[PDB]
Amino acid sequence: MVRIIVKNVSKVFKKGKVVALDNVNINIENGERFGILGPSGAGKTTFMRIIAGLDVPSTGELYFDDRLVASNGKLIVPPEDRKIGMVFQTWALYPNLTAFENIAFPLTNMKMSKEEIRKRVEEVAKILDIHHVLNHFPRELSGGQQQRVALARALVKDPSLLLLDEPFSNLDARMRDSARALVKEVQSRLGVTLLVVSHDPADIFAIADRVGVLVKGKLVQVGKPEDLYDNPVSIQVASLIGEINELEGKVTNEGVVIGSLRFPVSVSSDRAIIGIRPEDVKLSKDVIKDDSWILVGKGKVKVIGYQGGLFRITITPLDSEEEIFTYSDHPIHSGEEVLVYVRKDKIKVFEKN
Ligand SMILES: Nc1ncnc2c1ncn2[C@@H]1O[C@H](COP(=O)(O)OP(=O)(O)O)[C@@H](O)[C@H]1O
Ligand SMILES: [Mg+2]
Repeated sequence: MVRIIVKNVSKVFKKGKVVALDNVNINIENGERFGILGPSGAGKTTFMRIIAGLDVPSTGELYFDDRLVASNGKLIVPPEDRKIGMVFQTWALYPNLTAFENIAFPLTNMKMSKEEIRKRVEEVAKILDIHHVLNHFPRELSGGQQQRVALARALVKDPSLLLLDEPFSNLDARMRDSARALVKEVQSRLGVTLLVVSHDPADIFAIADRVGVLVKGKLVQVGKPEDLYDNPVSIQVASLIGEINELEGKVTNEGVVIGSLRFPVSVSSDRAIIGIRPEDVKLSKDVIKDDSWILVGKGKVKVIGYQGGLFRITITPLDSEEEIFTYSDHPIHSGEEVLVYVRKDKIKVFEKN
């Protein structure tokens, strides 16, 4: 319901010594599910606080649709005036207030009569399917119900934008699938623009249609999840977005040499970083007569693992310590020599520092 325009936004702390956000540019579309992925300290929370209006850019500007809301250290439209709902990592329900009371809290100063408050609370409660537990205290609620109450609370003032800062922390994994699914359902039910930030790539593929990767204050790449996955701008982005084998090698006329392996790609540097995802590796004791797979050389199985019903096979090239792992339905025992194949169009390559 609202477009978020971030133009050259920077944010400094410690009187300038720390640059938490550096020249961030991004246009989030109205009604879009947008995600930001980045390691601890990347500046995710700082970013979300600026969007919320709890902080302002040191330099640069922020627009909601065509409305300027903050500019170069100045707050133009305060948080209470932005039509935003928030669930932050530190979020907590007031333990001594019922579910009703928690959801109603934000309406305290909204000039609504008792009946208008009740109606609004019950309406959102129904949407989140917790109308029947409105009289419960948070301790009487399941983990799933607690999140539903927090969401209802964030949505009670009918916002155009919902902000989630690493919300799926209190959950495990069965609960994580459900919580993610709930976020998407609610976004569809209301049409809100959605921004979720996390250090967990699972949260991103699960919820966001477009994602920005944040590293040390810099937004290094923006695109659809699959675009970041297949065409990462760096080896660091490549591994942040998913599992990958990282290999260092020498660039030569034949390609990037790594022990007994030779990758048919190149960079304009002395050495290169090779990135190859597990699904893009295939091991075989015989030559594979299949054009979609490319032989890179001989390898040797170093160790095998088992998890999630699959075997994790780790090899090294001959005359190298570099590791390459991949998953398979069948095991190959350690010490065995094998042929290593890769999906050539899937080899990722970067100049080395
Ligand atoms: N109010 C603060 N005072 C000083 N430094 C801060 C403050 N808030 C954030 N920072 C610093 O800015 C950087 C980014 O912080 P943050 O946005 O919280 O990262 P993230 O949420 O991605 O883990 C960190 O180095 C952090 O220490
Ligand atoms: Mg944070």
